[PDB]
Amino acid sequence: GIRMSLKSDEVFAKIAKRLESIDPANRQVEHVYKFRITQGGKVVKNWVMDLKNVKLVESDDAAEATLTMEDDIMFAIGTGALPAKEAMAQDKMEVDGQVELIFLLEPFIASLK
Ligand SMILES: CCCCCCCCCCCCCCCC(=O)O
Repeated sequence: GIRMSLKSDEVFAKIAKRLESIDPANRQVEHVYKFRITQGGKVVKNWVMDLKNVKLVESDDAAEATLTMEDDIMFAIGTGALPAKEAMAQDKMEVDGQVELIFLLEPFIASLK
């Protein structure tokens, strides 16, 4: 447990698993998103989910939409307990870039196992 553990790491492992089952013949969301996870206000980890090339990696690259939120918030949204729009209304999540692209991911949350 020497490497910082975050509840949200679990969600990212599930997202990478979900990527394994994409239907190449019927793509639905082809955008690049970045998630900046904070803890105690500081930035602890960055992930880039590239849906154009189909990859999810811990990296600090640029993206079409960037979502910044605390680890607990990412966990809550990713497990389907907190709706994204409510997180935004309560100031628990910040988004830069082409904001509307994030809404395209909502109907896929339920597919995470
Ligand atoms: C609004 C915040 C969403 C955060 C959690 C995202 C979880 C959804 C991840 C789903 C990726 C699967 C996408 C399939 C795309 C496709 O077939 O083209």
